[PDB]
Amino acid sequence: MENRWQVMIVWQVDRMRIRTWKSLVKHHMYVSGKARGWFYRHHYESPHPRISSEVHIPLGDARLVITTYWGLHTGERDWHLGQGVSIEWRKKRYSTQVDPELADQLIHLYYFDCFSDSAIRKALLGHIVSPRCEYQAGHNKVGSLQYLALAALITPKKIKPPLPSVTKLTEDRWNK
Amino acid sequence: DVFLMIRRHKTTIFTDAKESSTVFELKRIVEGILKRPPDEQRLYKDDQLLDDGKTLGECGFTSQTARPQAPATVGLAFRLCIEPFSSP
Amino acid sequence: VPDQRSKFENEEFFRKLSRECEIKYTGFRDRPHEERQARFQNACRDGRSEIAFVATGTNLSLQFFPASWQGEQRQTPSREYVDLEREAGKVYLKAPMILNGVCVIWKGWIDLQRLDGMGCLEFDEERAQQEDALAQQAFEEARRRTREFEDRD
Amino acid sequence: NTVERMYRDTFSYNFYNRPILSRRNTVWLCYEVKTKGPSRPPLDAKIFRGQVYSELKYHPEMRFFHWFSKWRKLHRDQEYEVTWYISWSPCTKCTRDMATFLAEDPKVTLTIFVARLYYFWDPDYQEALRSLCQKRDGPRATMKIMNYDEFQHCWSKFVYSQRELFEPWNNLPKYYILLHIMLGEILRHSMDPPTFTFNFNNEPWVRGRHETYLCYEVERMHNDTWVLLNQRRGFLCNQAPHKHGFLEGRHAELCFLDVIPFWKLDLDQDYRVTCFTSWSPCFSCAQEMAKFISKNKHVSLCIFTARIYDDQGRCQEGLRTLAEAGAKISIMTYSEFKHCWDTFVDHQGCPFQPWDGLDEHSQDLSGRLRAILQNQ
Amino acid sequence: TYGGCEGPDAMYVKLISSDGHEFIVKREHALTSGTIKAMLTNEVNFREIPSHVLSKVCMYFTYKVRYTNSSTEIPEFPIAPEIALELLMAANFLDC
RNA sequence: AAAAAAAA
Ligand SMILES: [Zn+2]
Ligand SMILES: [Zn+2]
Ligand SMILES: [Zn+2]
Repeated sequence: MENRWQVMIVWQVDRMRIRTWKSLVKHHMYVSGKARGWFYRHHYESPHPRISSEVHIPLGDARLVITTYWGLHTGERDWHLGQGVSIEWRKKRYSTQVDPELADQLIHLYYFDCFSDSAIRKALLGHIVSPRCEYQAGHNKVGSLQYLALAALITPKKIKPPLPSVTKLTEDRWNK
Repeated sequence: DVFLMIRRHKTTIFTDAKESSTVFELKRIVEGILKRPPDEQRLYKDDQLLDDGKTLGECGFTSQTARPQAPATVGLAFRLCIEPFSSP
Repeated sequence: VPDQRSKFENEEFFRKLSRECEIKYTGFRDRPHEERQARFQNACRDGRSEIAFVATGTNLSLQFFPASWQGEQRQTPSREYVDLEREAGKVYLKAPMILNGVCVIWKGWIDLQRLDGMGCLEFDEERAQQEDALAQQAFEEARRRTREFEDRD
Repeated sequence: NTVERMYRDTFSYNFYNRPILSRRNTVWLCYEVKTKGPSRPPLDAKIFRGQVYSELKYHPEMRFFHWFSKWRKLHRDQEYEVTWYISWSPCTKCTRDMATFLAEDPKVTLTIFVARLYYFWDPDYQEALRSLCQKRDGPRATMKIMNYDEFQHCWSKFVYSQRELFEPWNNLPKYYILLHIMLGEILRHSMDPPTFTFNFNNEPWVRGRHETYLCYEVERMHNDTWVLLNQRRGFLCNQAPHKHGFLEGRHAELCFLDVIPFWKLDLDQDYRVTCFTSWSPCFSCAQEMAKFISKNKHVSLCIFTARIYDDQGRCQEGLRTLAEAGAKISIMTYSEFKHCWDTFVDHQGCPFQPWDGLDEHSQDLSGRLRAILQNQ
Repeated sequence: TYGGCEGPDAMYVKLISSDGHEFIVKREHALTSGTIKAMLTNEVNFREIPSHVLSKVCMYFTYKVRYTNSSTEIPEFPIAPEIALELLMAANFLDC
């Protein structure tokens, strides 16, 4: 009898980034209402031997799961990259692995503040524009010239501590 | 590929090409728009005239010199005026 | 399905290009070479541990976990495997996946003498029509959207 | 950056030893340095400070080792003993770096006392700890839990306590024993052969066996098969009464039941917990075990006893009620004694040597237990 | 580039700067703008857009077409606040 | 009593 497996795409990250990601998610779930509605699952809520934590993000009627992983031997020689992250988009029994940048883009469709439709019209009438975008990781593609110009003339907000980003969590630093 | 700027007589064309393309290829590119034979023209870079036989590598210009966000600028002439763009 | 194939062929893909890429087994980096080969081969035989393969020049890695760890087994219209028979000194890896909404097969081979090899990605035509159409459409609609100038002030 | 002492409120806030505390974001390291030989006052003693989320170079452990490497040069033909009292146990990176540091330096011994264990459930931290401490081919580093005496020493020598006596908080002994069991589990501590031989003898007439030992292992159900959870395995003993510890001493069974809830077992799965005891449970411990088993329907209990502990006849009632709750009670035979020797003892490769009359005593005890569980 | 602008299939649309400069850019690149796409005759004259604004919008055409499909390591697109409002006006007019 | 821990 042949063996069976599940195959994942795991981004190799260092434990410090995972700690910060956890801290930011918790801070914006509880202290700020910005990430309110997200769910955090502790390591002891998962039977998986390697799962370290899960973050579930409702996206309308679908769901985005960010999973962190423990005890992967793949860790680097210096153990720069012992741990790992994976991203999934689930709806009912359908699932798909998701790119980190597309993950941030999908997140920004639902949660944080962005320029409103009247932002352009207000800007050319010389008025003040509000709300203004505060999540620049959600605009990682090549956007319209309108968005680039507007973001140029009015600067985005810089939340402290920074809003949680899947792109920043899983960005290649060891190899650069 | 890279993108190029050619400005002369308040006239300009925006086009892309390859790295090792010789200046003859650039003149062929501008021919289809200017209806003027290639070898007659001579390009200009940094107010320096360009001879008929010239190559990117020989010229020293590289891909990092010409970007979609900041393409290399060179002038053109017929048988030169580096006219600046408008200002706010 | 035509949209999926067009995406696969024409889209900057996921950061994991379909072109052949050199991959290596990363496990037990520290231990000596012979120990690494022995442990890797034993894991490939048993099916009880996990095995990871990293693209040499990037951050992406493919992880095979035992299907038991996941808990409830997942229905598999297509078959993944880690074969050790087609060649004396090579292991062949086949892994179906769904990436960014398009179904693909990742195929690789590792040489146990050197513990490295080559992997590539191809389009999967069989399961695309078997997967739920509503979920495909929902994800497609979601990814086509932009946050900008969307909210009604 | 060092301070001579800390204020009373700082000490009480940071060295509180509840295993799971939030909002303790600073690490305090009280250190003493002495020279090997007859007891004498420390050559140097101070306190380092750090934040858990700061840069690794700014962690108190790294700062101590940087200071020590330079200060160590004044007399290199000197061999030193170093003692740490630290509120949080070092992190994974610090553990690895200290392992390297101690490998570099042969003439230095390090003993660490910790109020709490930081991230004790992380497999990578557990591996790093085993590398630092358990490995006898590695550095000579000891790690222990702070008890009453250590807390009192810190209050006396590292706190601004103006003629004020140390006052323990409520559950100091309870938390200490929980953390001691957890650390022994992580470090895979083993029983020495003499203790096993003296305590697990099944001769009916025993003299001087006043303490009860208990070796535990856990199994999980999957695919109609019992798979060992190698993490959950260890041994423990009863706590003798102490004025600073438990006034009336705690029985091993109660400590075991206390530690079980910290494992965070999944209520939707099935587990089997196997215990090997030198004495069978007393009446009160049997009642407590029966109540636990009744409440936690997802756990099955198996007890293998070397002897039957009887007193006043309530012990038989206790065994009967514990059995009726759903536990399985048996008598250790050759197989179980050998398994315990090979699993929980530091045998150093030596084989299990049975003593005189083992099998006859096992048979007599099995008959007695059958009579007890059948007669009511 | 043998494609003849004068012909129906031009390969190049002519853009006239209100200031007095004229550029020319491929039909595909102009297709990324709604207004010019709807209009396109092979010549376009803009009433208001200055020369430098036209240059920046055309450079944006080039940039987006180059990186429309790439989603990896997209480079920055420089902008300056003194030109941001007029560039935004041009973009709103062109529906870029 | 709770804190799985940069939720300060
Ligand atoms: Zn936004
Ligand atoms: Zn540390
Ligand atoms: Zn008892």
